[PDB]
Amino acid sequence: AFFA
Amino acid sequence: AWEIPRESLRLEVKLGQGCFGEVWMGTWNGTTRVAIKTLKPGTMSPEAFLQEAQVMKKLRHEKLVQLYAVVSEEPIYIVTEYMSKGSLLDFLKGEMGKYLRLPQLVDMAAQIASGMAYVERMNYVHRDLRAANILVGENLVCKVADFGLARLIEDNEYTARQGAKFPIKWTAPEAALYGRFTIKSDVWSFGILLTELTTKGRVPYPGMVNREVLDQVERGYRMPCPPECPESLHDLMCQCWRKDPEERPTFEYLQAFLEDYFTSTEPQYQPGENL
Repeated sequence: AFFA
Repeated sequence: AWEIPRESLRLEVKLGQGCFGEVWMGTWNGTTRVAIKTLKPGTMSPEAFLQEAQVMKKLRHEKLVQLYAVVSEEPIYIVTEYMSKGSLLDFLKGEMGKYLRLPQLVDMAAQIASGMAYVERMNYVHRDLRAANILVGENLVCKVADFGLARLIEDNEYTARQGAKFPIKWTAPEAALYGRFTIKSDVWSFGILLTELTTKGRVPYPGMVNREVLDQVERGYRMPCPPECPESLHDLMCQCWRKDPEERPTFEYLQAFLEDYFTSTEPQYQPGENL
């Protein structure tokens, strides 16, 4: 999500 | 209403970059250290985010990363409490991971279960529970983050639970085929999360590819017991991985089990090179  | 101005936020150092966004350490007014998560435009509708953000405001627990503020206008900014050690996946794969042993990892697992147990009590679904979305802070504190944002994603491949932007490896079969996401489906993800802990951040179903996993899981394949991992913990993983969701354990049971693991389950534990 933010850390693919 | 909990909206804030963009100029208030200063993005100082980039902690991570992801499929739908990136995360930054920052200052909220020059006084408050915060974590800023930014989403690429076209990820999700701002009205939908705000509607969901109302629910996110409702969710408060010490093992949940707490929402501070949002910026509705694209690119959407999510402002939350800062966690010093970054992602759980980052932490396990990091230098500190070598010093981590089974008591630490089970304790980290327990904290996650405690946050999810609250979510379980609150009749809420995370939809994407894994090490990437766990945040680690000082003194081995682990908190669950990014709950409720999986639903809001507008990506066409992601919606069909396909396309490698989707965490199929952590996803329960009933939630993969039919998209039925429950607290029970989260329990499945938690079992996979347990694999990440006991392997210190290894990708699940190693050697298999995202296409391969669903058929293998459907035909009853389950991940083997990890090295130096007690069979009793692995049995807990298998309970989470039961085909019938109803027979998978609750998060309340999980939290108590992990908390009491070394007195009730494995009193005769000895540390090894890895675990």
